[PDB]
Amino acid sequence: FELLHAPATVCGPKKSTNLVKNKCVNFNFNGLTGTGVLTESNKKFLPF
Amino acid sequence: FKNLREFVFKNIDGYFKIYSKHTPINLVRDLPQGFSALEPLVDLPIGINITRFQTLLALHRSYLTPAYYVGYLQP
Repeated sequence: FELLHAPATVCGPKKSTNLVKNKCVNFNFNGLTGTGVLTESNKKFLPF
Repeated sequence: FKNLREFVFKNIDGYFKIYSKHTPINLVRDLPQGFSALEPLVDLPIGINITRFQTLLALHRSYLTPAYYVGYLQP
């Protein structure tokens, strides 16, 4: 392996837990951490 | 022709993204005064330092001898 100045391309995660909903817990969404109540939203998002 | 295609190339911090769009326009010679917001297409993580670039065209005659807009940016 090499650790030069370049973006990391290959690495594999491991399954830890299952999905949870509608109770205020901490989450790790694509490297973003936060805690909140998850509620379904009717807003339409852009595809990107 | 009711077909306008715009593309955006950027090269920062080892990440390469392309912003593309197809949209209909109706004017005799050049771009209209309309406004719309471009969308990204794909992210490429190789990140090569690009200095000179070339485009491609469609033509029939194989004469091998060995309308596009380009602008500059300011941060």
